[PDB]
Amino acid sequence: LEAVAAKLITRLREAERLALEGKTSEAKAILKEVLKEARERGLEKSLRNLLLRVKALLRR
Amino acid sequence: VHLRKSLAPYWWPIPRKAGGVWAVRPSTGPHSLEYSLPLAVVVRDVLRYAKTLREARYIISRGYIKVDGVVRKDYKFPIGLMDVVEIVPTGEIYRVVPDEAKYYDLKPIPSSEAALKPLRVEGKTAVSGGRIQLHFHDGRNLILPPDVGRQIKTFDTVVYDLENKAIKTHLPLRLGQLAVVTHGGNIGFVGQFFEVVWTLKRRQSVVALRKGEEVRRTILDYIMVIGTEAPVVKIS
Amino acid sequence: PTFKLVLSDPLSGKARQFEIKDPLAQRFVGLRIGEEIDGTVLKELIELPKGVKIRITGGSGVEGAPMHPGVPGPVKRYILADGPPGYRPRKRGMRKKKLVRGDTITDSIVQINAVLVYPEGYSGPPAIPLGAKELEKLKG
Amino acid sequence: MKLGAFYKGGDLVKPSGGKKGRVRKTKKKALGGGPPQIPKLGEEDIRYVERVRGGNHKVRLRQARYANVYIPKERRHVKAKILSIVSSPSNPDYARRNYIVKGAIIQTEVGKAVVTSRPGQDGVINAVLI
RNA sequence: GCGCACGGCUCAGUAACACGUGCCUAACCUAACCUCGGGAGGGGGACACCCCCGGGAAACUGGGGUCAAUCCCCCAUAGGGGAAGGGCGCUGGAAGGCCCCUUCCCCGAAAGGGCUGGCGGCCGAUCCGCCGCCAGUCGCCCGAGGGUGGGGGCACGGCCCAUCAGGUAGUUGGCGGGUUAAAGGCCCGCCAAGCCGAAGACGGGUAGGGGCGGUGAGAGCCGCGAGCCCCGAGAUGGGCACUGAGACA
Ligand SMILES: [Mg+2]
Ligand SMILES: [Mg+2]
Ligand SMILES: [Mg+2]
Ligand SMILES: [Mg+2]
Ligand SMILES: [Mg+2]
Ligand SMILES: [Mg+2]
Ligand SMILES: [Mg+2]
Ligand SMILES: [Mg+2]
Ligand SMILES: [Mg+2]
Ligand SMILES: [Mg+2]
Ligand SMILES: [Mg+2]
Repeated sequence: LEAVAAKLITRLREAERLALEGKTSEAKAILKEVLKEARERGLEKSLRNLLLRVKALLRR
Repeated sequence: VHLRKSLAPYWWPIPRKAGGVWAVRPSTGPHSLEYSLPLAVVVRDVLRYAKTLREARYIISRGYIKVDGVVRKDYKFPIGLMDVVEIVPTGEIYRVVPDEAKYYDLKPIPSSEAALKPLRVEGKTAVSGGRIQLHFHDGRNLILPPDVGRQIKTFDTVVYDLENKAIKTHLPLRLGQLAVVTHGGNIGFVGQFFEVVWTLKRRQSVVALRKGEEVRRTILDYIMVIGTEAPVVKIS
Repeated sequence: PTFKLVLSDPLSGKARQFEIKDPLAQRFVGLRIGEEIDGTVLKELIELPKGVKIRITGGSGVEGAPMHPGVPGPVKRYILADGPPGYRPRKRGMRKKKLVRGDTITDSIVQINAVLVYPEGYSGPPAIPLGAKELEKLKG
Repeated sequence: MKLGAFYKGGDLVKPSGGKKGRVRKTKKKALGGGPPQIPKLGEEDIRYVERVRGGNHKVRLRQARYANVYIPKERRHVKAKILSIVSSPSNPDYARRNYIVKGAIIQTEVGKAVVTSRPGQDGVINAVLI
């Protein structure tokens, strides 16, 4: 699980960096795929902080 | 802040012994604390529409009561001299006029009269742009140009349009006008201003009103001119 | 001295606690808050990339008194606290005398809080993708 | 400020020279005062806005370098620099310790000037050339 | 955010501007509320709860991550203060005040935020929001006045003792300053010898003051002047501060 979780955090930080750059479509794509992975593998509440950060970033 | 019933003003139409130890304290509004009555007290003890403070506060919070053209939803709102009180669901319109017996009473007035308020000028100030701010007897203010402010003096009266925010008419303090005593002992007396002793302090000058042969005396601070031989607004 | 070190990954939001002992005890003693020690020292406890440097963020003593970064030396002190680090006022403007300890690590410390430092330009995986108790609850 | 160390309340002495008892044991915060805040002659102007009674504000010149010197013989205002304090007639200790108070004489670049402002209360040194 | 500085208790201190009556502040501050006039533009930040870990006996409390505001800050303008000069004008019994003009220095606002309904647009069920306009409504900021509370000043009135006759030395006053929201030996620098007292200083004793209460035919005497209302002071003794419109709570 640790490899999958760490890889998910990498895609989350890359999504937040792209969102900070302004690439909202790319960040939304990364968020959707990482969200699907978390929903299937049960890591949603584990990645709850980064999900909230990326959602706030894409709202901004 | 609390108001002990003993410290409540003596003219208020409430019992002095039978009841609780508290009285509804007016909420620092557009009158004096000792020359005004709270709106809940008006609704419960003056009109008898509400049997408790809860019912009075419900009636006030619905916005059924209007004071001087503005809906008042605060149950502690002060009500004072010459204020127009309007009940919305019933259509009844009162003026808070000076009274010989209750010292201050709600007398019904016409709907055409309900939009006017006779306000006694209480002072003048110079404000920015060179304008003149008139301060009236209930704390209301009106900013005017200097030429109109120059000819209006202290202790004059103005009939003021609440809806237009304008001075409908100006009644200067001259000998022979009709005046009403708005304060102490000789309260509610209407008569002709026919005699003055001008003390060094103008507010403390001795004034005498006449109603045929009925001569009463007060100080200049305690009278308000309500026009010539016929009062402009229905006060009685 | 024996320690219960919390190590926080700033990229995963998680933390892991290791009981630190005899060889690393003298390495942790003598360090002021914010000091820099490379992550290779924790090779026997955690597998870190060779770009992560562990910074000393704080600690708590034998009786729970937290390390105040604004106080120097390895000392126990009473301060009239009005701010967050060592005091959480329940009323606005309320000041209190609160026991704290210095920024220097001693042997009376029971908890040491430290956070990773990833290298500049790093874009790899987080050092701690999950907590131990979190993984245990996930598995069950 | 409102400090009990600089209490401005009444004395305990009557006009007949005798003592009188204390009507109130504690010192009122309303009657408290504050320490002197007159500026010291320094290398740059440092100003500090302080909250006072009723939430108002007072500007304090903790250190003063420049003075608003007025020449009435030219009807002009010049922002001059204070070289030194020549005298403090209210108290020589002020000039000796290089403190500027109202009525103090200061040698600015335009000449000698009398301080016509309260520098501890106004936060600026308005001066008049002599 | 607002409130908790009201409300509740008690009678040690106090013979005093404490209290009562009658006046002041032209020497002052005031959140909430009222009215009149005006304003609301640009930008930024952090800390909770929470998640991952705790430490400590408990009290309490540490590190990392992360979402906000009517939370915190900067910028602009409005506005404000100080010094000086001038003026028809305002108030007021009387201007050291207000307004107008002039010069410099200095400080320096705001939440168009919430809701309702309507319109339009962006966006997506991994969303259930965001944005632009309108109306209603509750709100925010500046100026002036009021209201309320508070600080301060004045004249007079109410105990016993001379087996207490001289007391006072910042004491009394002046001048210049500091501090204060504001006058003041309130405090400070200099200058003078002044100030109180037999119409009783000073010293001691007793006591919270008043509305009021008991008694007597009344004058009067007494305080059961405990309970009820108003003002005062205090929170084991003595001090000192934070926040805040307001406390030295
Ligand atoms: Mg009380
Ligand atoms: Mg605000
Ligand atoms: Mg002004
Ligand atoms: Mg600004
Ligand atoms: Mg904002
Ligand atoms: Mg002064
Ligand atoms: Mg003295
Ligand atoms: Mg007898
Ligand atoms: Mg009792
Ligand atoms: Mg004590
Ligand atoms: Mg206490």
